[PDB]
Amino acid sequence: GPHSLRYFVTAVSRPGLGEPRYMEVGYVDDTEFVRFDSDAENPRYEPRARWMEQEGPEYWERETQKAKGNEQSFRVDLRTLLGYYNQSKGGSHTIQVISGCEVGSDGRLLRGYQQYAYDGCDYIALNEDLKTWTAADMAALITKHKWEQAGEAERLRAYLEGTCVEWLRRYLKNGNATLLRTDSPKAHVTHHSRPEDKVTLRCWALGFYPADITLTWQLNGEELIQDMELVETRPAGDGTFQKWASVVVPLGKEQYYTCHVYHQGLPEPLTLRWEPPP
Amino acid sequence: FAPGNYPAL
Amino acid sequence: IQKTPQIQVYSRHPPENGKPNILNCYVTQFHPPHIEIQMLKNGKKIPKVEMSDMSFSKDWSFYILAHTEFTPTETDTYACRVKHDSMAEPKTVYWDRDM
Repeated sequence: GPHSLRYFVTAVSRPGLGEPRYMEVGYVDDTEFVRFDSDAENPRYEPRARWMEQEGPEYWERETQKAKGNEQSFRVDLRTLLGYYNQSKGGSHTIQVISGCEVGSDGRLLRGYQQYAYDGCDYIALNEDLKTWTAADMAALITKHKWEQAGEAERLRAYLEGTCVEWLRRYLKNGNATLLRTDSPKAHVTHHSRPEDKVTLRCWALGFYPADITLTWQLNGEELIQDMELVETRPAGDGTFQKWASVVVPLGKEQYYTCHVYHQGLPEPLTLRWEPPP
Repeated sequence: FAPGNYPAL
Repeated sequence: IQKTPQIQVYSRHPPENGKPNILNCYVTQFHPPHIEIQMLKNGKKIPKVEMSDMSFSKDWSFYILAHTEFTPTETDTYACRVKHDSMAEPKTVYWDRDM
């Protein structure tokens, strides 16, 4: 079981409407666990998972201070980038960052992340070697040469290999149980027809966590990849997810098709068919 | 640990 | 470099006429993050619509969930309307109780 601790940060300039909007969201194994939002009179880092309420006021105070420090730095960065791209001060612009660490089941670093984007596009990223940067355009080359000269990469490598890992281990101790939770899908097949010689069988999976799941339809042995309609997995809004997969089949041949639901909360994959009770 | 103090772009 | 929102409209629970439920409007894959989301009942704006906090995914694109309480009936039409700089006109997606 590998694990990760990552922070997703957003700064959006709002010329004429106030100060930039600033957001930090922290994730342990892709599960949101803290959040800072600048849109408040006294913005504070907040717990987003009940197992984080164990942390004392010192922790929260320090996180809040850092967030406020990052907010100011991003306010400067937004201005710098207007210059690099020679853009007007009247436009809204976005800087995004993904920063953090994933470690193996042994607790050691597998990957360090530090990726920046400007207006939804790659700007600059720390390579997997944790020593060099990839710049995506001419503007990012300025940042790159600056950071190389000042040896920023090695300072950042230290944080990622040390502090990041250490905090991840701490957060896992308090939240591991919660993070390992699984809700298995309840599945069923619905049947739809307009006045025509075909029908639609829709295989549904509901109330499941985590989001990762696979649905297939089988005719005979073979899976029907090309013919299926699929929707993206989506939140029910209560912490669980939904998905469905559907196939158009000949009228009267419903019982030749089988739906399969694969999910880690299932001891064995579910198999099911259209089943009219009357 | 967020953390703070990233270098300027 | 703008990205066009994708939209799904659907209920939290399987719909049953006269039984309270939640209607969701899930909007993903969009950039910039400023976006306007309305939920409509028979063409008329539903006033009490709550919004989750925003997030973004590994490809930088943003996503958010709008929702509202509702009690479905046989004949009521629902929809979700989204306005975003990536599109000339607002995009409207109708609720299909089979989807």
